[PDB]
Amino acid sequence: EVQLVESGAEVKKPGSSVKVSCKASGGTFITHVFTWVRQAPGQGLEWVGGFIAIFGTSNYAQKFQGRVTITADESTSTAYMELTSLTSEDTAVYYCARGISGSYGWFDPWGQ
Amino acid sequence: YNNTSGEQMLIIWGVHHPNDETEQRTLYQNVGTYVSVGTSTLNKRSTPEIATRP
Amino acid sequence: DIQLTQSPSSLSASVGDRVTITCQASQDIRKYLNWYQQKPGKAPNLLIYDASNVKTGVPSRFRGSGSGTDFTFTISSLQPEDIATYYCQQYDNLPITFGQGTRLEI
Amino acid sequence: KVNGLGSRMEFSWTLLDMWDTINFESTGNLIAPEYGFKISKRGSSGIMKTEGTLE
Repeated sequence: EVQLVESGAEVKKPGSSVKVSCKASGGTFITHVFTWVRQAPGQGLEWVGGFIAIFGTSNYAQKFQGRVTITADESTSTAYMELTSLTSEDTAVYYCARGISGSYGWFDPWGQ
Repeated sequence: YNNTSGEQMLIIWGVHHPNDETEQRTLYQNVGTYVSVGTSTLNKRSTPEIATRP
Repeated sequence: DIQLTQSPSSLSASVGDRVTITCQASQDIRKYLNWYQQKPGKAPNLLIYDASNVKTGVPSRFRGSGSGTDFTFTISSLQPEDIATYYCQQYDNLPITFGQGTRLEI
Repeated sequence: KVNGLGSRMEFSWTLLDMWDTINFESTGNLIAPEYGFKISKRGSSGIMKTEGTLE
């Protein structure tokens, strides 16, 4: 068993910035593939992010790169996305999640 | 790869020696793996070495 | 990015049937596909992974099948907590596409 | 049978550089050292293969 504590709720006003957190436990810091999927009011599902803790490497979708940077800290076992230039094709609920294996496997827990 | 290139060619490769079994499994899934490379003249098969190093 | 197509976007929950959702990609992906459940409009949840095998927090009521461009998420006899929209998603490729949703009622 | 024994000990060796660290780990058949030899004096020497003694 393995869980996932995120951050807040606060939407913001265009031009600002976000830094969603997502720390996990239930296991060791390696493995851990941290993925993030956002859900607009009503619409589909949209992969934005990723971090593969074994590598320390990190992957984004390209409706972003420029804007988003994702990191972490092993000590705090805490992930960290950062979405700049925050308009309205940016307004949603942002799920952190845990996946597997470099090529982002299946995402087995999810954030609230 | 067949050397269709028009001269002898140097080819390098390697094997990963992990730090622990957790690395081994979260990288390659299974344990007791093997790396085998061969040519006409060459035949090698290394069994990787998990261990904790400086 | 290789464009799924969950057909059709909504079937009509006639209870007990061969209720079968489809997922058809833009190109061959073989067996690297996952099926996600969204009970009411909030956090999704994972049921089938890697095309024809099961999450072991397990329904015997469900099924996954497929390979080529084409995949299938099956519920046989319906049950009254399984009210959701439904997702197919992917890797093999690299920027992680989804389906749109497939949703039925009481 | 050498010296009664049909079994053998295979011995190997290394030089361990200053401030470097040697690690032994085994689950069978280790014949560990107790000691290292430190090279106290370096210089041109030799080994003569004589079968006689010193005067």
